[PDB]
Amino acid sequence: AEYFRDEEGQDVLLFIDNIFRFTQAGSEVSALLGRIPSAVGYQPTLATDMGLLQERITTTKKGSVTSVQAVYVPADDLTDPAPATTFAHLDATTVLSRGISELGIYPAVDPLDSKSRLLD
Amino acid sequence: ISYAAYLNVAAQAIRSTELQTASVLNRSQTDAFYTQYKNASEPTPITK
Amino acid sequence: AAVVGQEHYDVASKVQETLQTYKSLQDIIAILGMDELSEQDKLTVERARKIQRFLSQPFAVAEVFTGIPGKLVRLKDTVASFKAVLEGKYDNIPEHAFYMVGGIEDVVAKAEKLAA
Amino acid sequence: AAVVGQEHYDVASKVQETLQTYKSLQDIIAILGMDELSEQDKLTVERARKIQRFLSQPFAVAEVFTGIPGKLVRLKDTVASFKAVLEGKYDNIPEHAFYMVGGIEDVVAKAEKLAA
Amino acid sequence: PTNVISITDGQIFLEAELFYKGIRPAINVGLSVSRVGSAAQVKALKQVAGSLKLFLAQYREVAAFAQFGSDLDASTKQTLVRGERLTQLLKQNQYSPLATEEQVPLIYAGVNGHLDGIELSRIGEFESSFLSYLKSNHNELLTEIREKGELSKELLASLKSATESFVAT
Amino acid sequence: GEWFRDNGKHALIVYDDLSKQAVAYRQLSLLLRRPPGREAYPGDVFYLHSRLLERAAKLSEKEGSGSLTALPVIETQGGDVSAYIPTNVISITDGQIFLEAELFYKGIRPAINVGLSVSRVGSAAQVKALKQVAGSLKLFLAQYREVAAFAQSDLDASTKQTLVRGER
Amino acid sequence: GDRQTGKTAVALDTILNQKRWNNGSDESKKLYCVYVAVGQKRSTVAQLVQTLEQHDAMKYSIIVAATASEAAPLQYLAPFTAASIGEWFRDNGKHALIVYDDLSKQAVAYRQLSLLLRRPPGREAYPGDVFYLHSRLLERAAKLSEKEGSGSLTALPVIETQGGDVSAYIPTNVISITDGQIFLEAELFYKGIRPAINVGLSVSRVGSAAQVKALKQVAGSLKLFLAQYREVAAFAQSDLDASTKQTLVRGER
Amino acid sequence: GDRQTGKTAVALDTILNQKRWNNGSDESKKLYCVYVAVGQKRSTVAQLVQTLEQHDAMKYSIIVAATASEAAPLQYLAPFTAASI
Amino acid sequence: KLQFALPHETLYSEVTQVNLPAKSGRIGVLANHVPTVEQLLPGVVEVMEGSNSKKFFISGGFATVQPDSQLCVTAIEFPLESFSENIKNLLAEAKKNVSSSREAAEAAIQVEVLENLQSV
Amino acid sequence: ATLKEVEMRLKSIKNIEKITKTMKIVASTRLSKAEKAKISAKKMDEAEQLFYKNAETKNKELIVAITSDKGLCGSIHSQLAKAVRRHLNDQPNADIVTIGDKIKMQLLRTHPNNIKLSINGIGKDAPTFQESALIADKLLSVMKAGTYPKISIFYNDPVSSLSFEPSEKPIFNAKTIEQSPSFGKFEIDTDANVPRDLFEYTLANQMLTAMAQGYAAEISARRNAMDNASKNAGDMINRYSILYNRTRQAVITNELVDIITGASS
Repeated sequence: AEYFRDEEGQDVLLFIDNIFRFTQAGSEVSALLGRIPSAVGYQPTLATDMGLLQERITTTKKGSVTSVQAVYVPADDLTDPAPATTFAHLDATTVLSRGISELGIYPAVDPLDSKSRLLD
Repeated sequence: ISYAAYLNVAAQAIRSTELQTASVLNRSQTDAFYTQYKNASEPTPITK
Repeated sequence: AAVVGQEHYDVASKVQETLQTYKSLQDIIAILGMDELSEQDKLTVERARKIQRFLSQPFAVAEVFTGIPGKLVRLKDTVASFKAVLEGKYDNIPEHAFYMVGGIEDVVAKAEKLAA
Repeated sequence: AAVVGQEHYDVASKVQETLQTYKSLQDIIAILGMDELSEQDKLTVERARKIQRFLSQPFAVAEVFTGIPGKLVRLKDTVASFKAVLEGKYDNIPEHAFYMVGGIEDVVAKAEKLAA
Repeated sequence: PTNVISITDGQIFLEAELFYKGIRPAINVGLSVSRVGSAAQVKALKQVAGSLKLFLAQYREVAAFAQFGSDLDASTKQTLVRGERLTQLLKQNQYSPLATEEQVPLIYAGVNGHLDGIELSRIGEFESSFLSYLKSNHNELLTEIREKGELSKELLASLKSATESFVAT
Repeated sequence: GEWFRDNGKHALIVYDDLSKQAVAYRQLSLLLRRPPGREAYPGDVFYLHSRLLERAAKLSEKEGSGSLTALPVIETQGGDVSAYIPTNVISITDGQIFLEAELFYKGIRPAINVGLSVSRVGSAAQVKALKQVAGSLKLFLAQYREVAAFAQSDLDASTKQTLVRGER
Repeated sequence: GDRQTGKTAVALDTILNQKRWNNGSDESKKLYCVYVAVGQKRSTVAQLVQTLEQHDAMKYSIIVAATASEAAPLQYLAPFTAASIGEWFRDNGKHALIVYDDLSKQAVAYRQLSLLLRRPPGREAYPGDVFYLHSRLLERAAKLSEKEGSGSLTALPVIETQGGDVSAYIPTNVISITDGQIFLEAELFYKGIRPAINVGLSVSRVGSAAQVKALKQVAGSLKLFLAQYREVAAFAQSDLDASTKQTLVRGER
Repeated sequence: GDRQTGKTAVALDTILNQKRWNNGSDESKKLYCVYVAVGQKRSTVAQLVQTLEQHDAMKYSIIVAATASEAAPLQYLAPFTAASI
Repeated sequence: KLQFALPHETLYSEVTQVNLPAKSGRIGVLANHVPTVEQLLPGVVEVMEGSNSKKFFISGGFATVQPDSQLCVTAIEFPLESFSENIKNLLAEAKKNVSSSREAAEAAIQVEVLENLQSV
Repeated sequence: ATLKEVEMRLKSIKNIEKITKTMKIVASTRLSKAEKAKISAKKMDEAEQLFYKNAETKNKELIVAITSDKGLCGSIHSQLAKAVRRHLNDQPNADIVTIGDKIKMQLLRTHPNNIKLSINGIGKDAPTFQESALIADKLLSVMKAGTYPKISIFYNDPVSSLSFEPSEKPIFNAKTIEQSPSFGKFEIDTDANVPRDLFEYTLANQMLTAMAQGYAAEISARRNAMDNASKNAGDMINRYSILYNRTRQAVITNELVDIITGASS
């Protein structure tokens, strides 16, 4: 993406699947490395790993990557650190739902749970 | 017999003419009890 | 089912459903009252209350705890005795005359005991 | 009792029981209003709400922060005041009257203020 | 706590809420169990307190139903009323133990329904007075219960009569 | 299974139950002093189970048109579907069947609760005949669930009709 | 309160409001304000910087930065270092202010370091010297005595309540140190009150000898009144006496 | 049950009723009672002994004590040496 | 007008003719009639708004011409009784019943209603 | 522990929510019938009221009051009890006839001397003429209703389909009917005893209307109450949900500490 952005001056859009499984994977590697698993299992280096990932996605003066991530909340418990850390990095949330699809509306995005910090 | 008891009997009698309705039958059947009281003390509840 | 006897199974299945209904309906009785239970539901409840205490029987080792000598009630006899209750043949017997006694014959005898 | 006296102990006992009741019915009250609870209990609950408010007295050091000059009432006076409240003698005046004030006499007087 | 529970012949669970509720000493009788069970306790006192367990157990079920404010049949309210009186009986003054000879009457009164009649407020009065009455009159009865520790027909009848005589205090 | 699958044949492998497999891995890890993961079940148990469960697949036609259907069984800890091993497995699996204890007691024996059963591939492979006669059934039962708790007096005809169809 | 409810915005408004005294003529009325940015997107901070320069306030203010990417030990040392700068102004006696956004994220950084130093985990896995860190930080911000030339260094530290659980260990530890709290009610924030600072749970412990006498006179008892509004609206959800209605109407207004 | 909610007081009540036989001549119903206090402050124990002396049951009572101040080994050893007595 | 209400439902609503069997014999009302209260006997009633006539079998009640020409008729339970020998059999049972007992009143009513049935 | 007791309590709250929801639906079903009845009844009553107005009839005493057997209909029972108590100040000696269990219980407590006749088995049913007529027949005989030249009835007027105001009205005794200002325009007959008949007839006809009004207010109030109940349960769900989520995290943490402690050794 960065080769596109920096060296081809492109706007890119980066999908990620579960960032829960990004966290989960990181947590395992941490544990394997023998580092004390921090609260709710997740790695003590959880924050820093997100920091690199979510500050390497930005608008440079050449282009900008933008990233859509999928957050598989564990039981919808947003209080869990892995969702919380994700929400800190996220700027907007588009809150797709199946209920909306069932009201025939595709886009199936929740009308009042879709929120952005860029809507101003 | 009291006039409204007499008329009640008349209304009830009049619904059985030859034809019937469940709502009619419900309107003509009631299960209730005069839970007789006294000045506390209760004579036995005599059914309506 | 068939292994424990198809009849035995069916009877016991009926008992279980009756009891399961009773446990669920206790909640309805608790808040709503017993007024929202239908006549059919009420009969199932009455049978369950009787069955619940039909199960109650004394044991030889609660001669020590109580004094009542145990009721050794054979399996074949139990299937029959429980079947009878479900058929409603001894639903003319009080709930407490099911309590802490043996088989159906005994339940009848304790009915006589409460009666006189 | 007999450390702070039986009379004190009895008065306190009733307070403890009353408040424990009030805490106990907090669930039931919240799920369904007090009008759907027993009238007798509803008096107890209202009394307990009053007792709770009665317990507040402004601080005589955080007079600024409370915004009310502090209240310190004699121990002998305190026992008398609660005794009356438990017998609900003067209970018939606002919750606000009970809130943040000293003695029973002060509550009564503040009721006159509130009434105006 | 898990370890000790296994070790002991019985457990005597106490409840803090019931302490505040006024049953002080407070016994959580629902969780007070003896796995091994009872056989050590005065024979007389064993006879009298026979259905005390049943009444209380029924009271517990009934009380839950009762606080929904749902319509209660008379049978449940017999239980409820009886249960309430029993609870009031249970409460006891700190540092004052009571001799078994004078616990047998109180349980007799309650179980034989005499207590169930008399009003909740004046249960404490009844208890004190009943004991005083037995001290005055049926002091022979107390002596016998102390001496023989199992209730004969004569004692049961005497006791029944005594309670009846002092039934409304 | 791979031999059958590789020969292009089909087969069904039922892993029963991976929960006890987990415990065994736990035993191994603890004995090897390798730190145990969340809920004291090894951390890379996810990796092991996923590796196992991804060796079940419908191969391509150049790969000889064969498959290894699989049906892993997980034993709930008193109906606890939250717990490290259930959550992980739930993520790996494509579909779930969730049997309901109440239903078992209530005489649906075997008991299945199809509200909590899901298929994430589902009807994509279904008998065409069976598709035709079974769209309605999902919807009818759905309504039946909702009107189940309205089955406790004075009932609207519509609800009562639903209730009758649903009970049957 | 909860992050990104414009948590940052509350502090910005303060810095800007005191622009008229920070562009004042008395330097003992000029707060030289330091913004410590811990755990924030470098982009967002850069926009914040632009906001400050748009509101032309940057020239009296410092920005210290410890972004989300930046190394966990550096983040740990980031407020402490900033406070050293703050103390120089303070020890010039001159007025100053320091905003630590967000110390809750600093706790997570110190947690990472501590755990990697194999210090045994404390409550919520936060190290036992987290208290020592915070207390040490907070007590280096002060209103000095006349002897020391009354050096203000007003600390405002922004705690990110996860789920609004204020019983949580890190928040309670902070609450016990801080003089007052400015609890924000998310429900109200969403429900059109912007800013939505619930005043039932906001306190200040020495504010009652800070603000001008005019704002004591006019504002007198309004705290009581709007905690009568709280009581009134508690029982609003039936019968309302004209007295109750008056309070409710006034309160709402 | 929950700590010191007259937790001690339930036990003391038993001791008081053991006055009836103990004081009584029945030596086969005479229970000499041993109250073991582990981890409790000297003042608590001291209050208890005053209560026991008030009820004058402190003649058949033995109080074996290992207060909180008194050593952890001695506290560990304290139930076992009470048992020996 | 003429207005007749009944406890389940009633509808009636100026120069029209009502024909009533009343505790005053039979009464006819045509337009304005004198303001009266009459006890309605178990009756066969004909009501004619204009020349159009609708025929009612009425269980007794009250009739009251108001001074504002509102003929308030209140009666219990229908000319539906015209659907109509179980009433004759019931009159036989009821006659027997008078021997024991209200049953006397019932049998009197049974004859009156039977007569009314015979009329219709 | 925490977790299970939270979870069980939350389950209870959920089940309660479902029940209060359910009750509200059944209440709506019942409400439709209730309102319909109240209309028809009131129209009939109005026909009688036309007479009483034009006659200008007006006017111990009787108190009759009505609140169903069933409760959890709201404060219908106790607002009526309060309003009975208010008019029991007026005449302390008035004999209260209590129609249905809820009004029976509450009034029986405040004065049991008054309670002489009481009914039961009314509340579960929708009002019917049969009930009113028989109750009326008993009212004359038992209460010697005619002896009292004043009769008064209490019921709950369903003010709005969200409100109820407990209400009372005076039934017109035969003495009152006799001396009614206008009665001369109306035709009396010596071969009729129109006071003695009309009194009896309007005793029931008014009472049936009162019952219909009461039943409608009761069922309406119950619907309102059961709706508000669902809301209260929802709030309880939300607080216990947050607790549940927190508790889950805490269990993980406590377990983790054990693992760490083990690992450290």
